[PDB]
Amino acid sequence: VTVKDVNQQEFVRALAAFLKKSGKLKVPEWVDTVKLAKHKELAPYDENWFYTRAASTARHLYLRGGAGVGSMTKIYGGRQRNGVMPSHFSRGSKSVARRVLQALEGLKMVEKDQDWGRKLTPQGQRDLDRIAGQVAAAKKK
Amino acid sequence: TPDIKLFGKWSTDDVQINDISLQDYIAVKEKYAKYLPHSAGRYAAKRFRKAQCPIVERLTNSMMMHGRNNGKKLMTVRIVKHAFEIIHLLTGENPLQVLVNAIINSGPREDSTRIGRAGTVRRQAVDVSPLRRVNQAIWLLCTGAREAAFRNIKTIAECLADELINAAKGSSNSYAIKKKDELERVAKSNR
Amino acid sequence: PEKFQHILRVLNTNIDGRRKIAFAITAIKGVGRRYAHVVLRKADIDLTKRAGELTEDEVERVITIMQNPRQYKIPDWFLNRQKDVKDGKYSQVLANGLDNKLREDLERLKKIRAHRGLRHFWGLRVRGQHTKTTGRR
Amino acid sequence: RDKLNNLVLFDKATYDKLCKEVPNYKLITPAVVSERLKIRGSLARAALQELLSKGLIKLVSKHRAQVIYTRNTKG
Amino acid sequence: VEQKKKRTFRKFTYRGVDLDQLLDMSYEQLMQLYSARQRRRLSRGLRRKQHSLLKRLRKAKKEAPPMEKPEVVKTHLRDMIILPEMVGSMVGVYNGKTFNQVEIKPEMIGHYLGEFSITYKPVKHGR
Amino acid sequence: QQLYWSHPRKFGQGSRSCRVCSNRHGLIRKYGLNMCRQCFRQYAKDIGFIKLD
RNA sequence: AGCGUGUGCCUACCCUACGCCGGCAGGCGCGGGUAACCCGUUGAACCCCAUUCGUGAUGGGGAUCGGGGAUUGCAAUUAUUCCCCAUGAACGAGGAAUUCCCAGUAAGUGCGGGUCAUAAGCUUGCGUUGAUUAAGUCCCUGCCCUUUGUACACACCGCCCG
Repeated sequence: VTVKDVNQQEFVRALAAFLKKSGKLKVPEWVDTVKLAKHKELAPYDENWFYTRAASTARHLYLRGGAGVGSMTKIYGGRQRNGVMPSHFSRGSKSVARRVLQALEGLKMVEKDQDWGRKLTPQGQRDLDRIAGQVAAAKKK
Repeated sequence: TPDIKLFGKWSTDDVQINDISLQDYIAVKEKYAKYLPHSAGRYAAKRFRKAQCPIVERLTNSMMMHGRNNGKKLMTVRIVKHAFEIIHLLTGENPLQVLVNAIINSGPREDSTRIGRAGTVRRQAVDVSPLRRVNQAIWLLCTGAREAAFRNIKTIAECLADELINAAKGSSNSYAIKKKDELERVAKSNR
Repeated sequence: PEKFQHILRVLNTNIDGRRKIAFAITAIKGVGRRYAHVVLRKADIDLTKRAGELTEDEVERVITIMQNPRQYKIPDWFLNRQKDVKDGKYSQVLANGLDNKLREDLERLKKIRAHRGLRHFWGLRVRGQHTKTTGRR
Repeated sequence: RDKLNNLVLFDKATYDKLCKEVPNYKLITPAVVSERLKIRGSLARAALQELLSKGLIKLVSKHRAQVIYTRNTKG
Repeated sequence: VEQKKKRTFRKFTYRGVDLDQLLDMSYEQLMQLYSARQRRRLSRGLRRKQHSLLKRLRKAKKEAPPMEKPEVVKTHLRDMIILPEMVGSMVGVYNGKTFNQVEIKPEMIGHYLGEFSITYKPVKHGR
Repeated sequence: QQLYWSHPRKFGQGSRSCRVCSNRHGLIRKYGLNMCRQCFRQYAKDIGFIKLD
């Protein structure tokens, strides 16, 4: 495994947990309260979820040259039920993603990229690749 | 895959349309085994062509009904793949054989048409073509499974298996079997 | 596993116990779903269960949070009554007390004789909507 | 009709019913457990995942949408 | 309206703030609190311009005897926001054809003049 | 001089017309043409808008 | 993913990536772009999926109303609109009737353009996912083909007896 080698769900699942063990990520004190998207029906069932998003994002950046919060809000953004009106896109929160981006920096997984947008760092690039291997290794099944 | 072209994982060979005449708008694969109940499929242009279409897929298509469910083939393919698995658990066999059997057993042989009849319009007993027999059967079973599934906890894959199995050996438990007997009973009077 | 309660009361409403807590709570006037969902998360409960389950302990704990939400990392924007006016509150009205304040507010602008008030009094509409074709029955 | 009311918490005796029955059925899903007992559906679920323990029941597909379980692994 | 009890006795706090306190700031410090729509209107209104009106209010507040109500002050500014400076005055509030006359109680605060002069007429189905 | 005589004209239907005919209704504002539809129908040949399909 | 779109404009003004603050709504600082250069490998949405729910108008549904946050505008009160909470309706499949339709077609599903300061439940295309079903005929309906009848000819929505 390149991270590209591992399936997205298991990769994210494994990394997100690894982050949880590490114990040092950092977390707008909120996260209990927050929905994550105006579109959103209820907050996240796994109140633990902050880690999962972080993993998801780290993987998301590693794939691509550089990305920023607006893109993430939309990615997270689902369809919002206008009620009487037909449903439409609504890019998902900007505080969570930003905080995610800021926090990741602390670990050095990602760093400000040139010309705007955060890019993965070689430190992160190394870190993701390492867990990617661990996941591949676990088993067949 | 290279040895024999099985179904999701089921063999086309050795399934025999146990019913002369029907033979052949039920399309298994007197060579045609594939892999998946999904295809680009252009059946519509010609009147006949539909017969070519694998019966499995034909059944899958009928599955995606009701305005909301239109165009959800992926959903149907998923349901069909599950149903075959449930059917198999229930009787071994080829669930595809089970499917074929239900289809053979359900097509109304005889039917009725609303002949003008002057006034008190009476209805004329007429025999029914094999294309119709196939077409009608697949509806009946699908409408049967869909109707049952709707207010119950049970899933379409399950209700489909139940409709298919009961029909394969015509239990008459099935909605479809009861419907077919009703249509036929009507055909006989009138005459 | 275990059992008990069916049928528990919190502050002046009867709450079906069979039901899931988050949903179970939402009988209480002023507890909508987004509410009750966040209150419970605050209140430490295994989210995974039925209102009929849980302890008398956890219950007071839900109520305590429910009527002092601000004091528990619940933001004000989550709240029913921001900016009171009469006291310049923030607040989150609850239970029988929502019907109450609803009455107040309607009275307020009926005293003042404002057109909205008048509308409520005749039992028409107060947002700008056309009244020619609908709300007829 | 069809009004369904469900026992939503374990009653001992209903715990016994579960392990001393379900080996009876060839098909078990959420619905089966619900109809044949009077299980919540929510507490059906938890009984399925538990049953798959080291199984009374055996997985043949748990499609997101659906578990589909068979009888245990007898003769 | 000056001394122990005399007149006073209707109270009303706006936003935790008291009318004693209310009546003593600057409209500035009032809109600061909470109201948000009214405050933006006055800021943007601004430059502001119902200037003369506000002087017409104080004027007739003066000339009013010493006990009661007095004469009133007319206007077409439906979009005006009631602020403590106004309270106790009497406003002729136009609706299209009529000027409805309204004393502004402290409760109204933050509301728009238009909300107290109904334009339309209830209506009729039977009658 | 007559301070009297105008209220905002910056935006809305009232801020624009037909360069051809004054009409403040059914106005084509795309590509900066600013012709009312009725006129644009009559002048679309001389502007260079031709029927193809 | 695709049709399309933009400022530097007949007279006031653009599309906006990216940092920060805010739960949101949004606020704020930048910097490019007369564009096949930039927004935008339009990283859309259905969908697919690992969970929860469990057949309860319930978590289906989102009406009505209350309070509150913000955006457009000089001015929004008669809600321009948006959000946040709360209040959480009818509706559990639709009688008499009746529209439209043959292959990327019906249907689901998002997007962009027009309106536009602000405002989409609209219209007007576009791609995406994509069936069932006649494969014909003149019965009903509508219109034109002969032959035929006609006191009709403002033509049957027409002109005959007490």
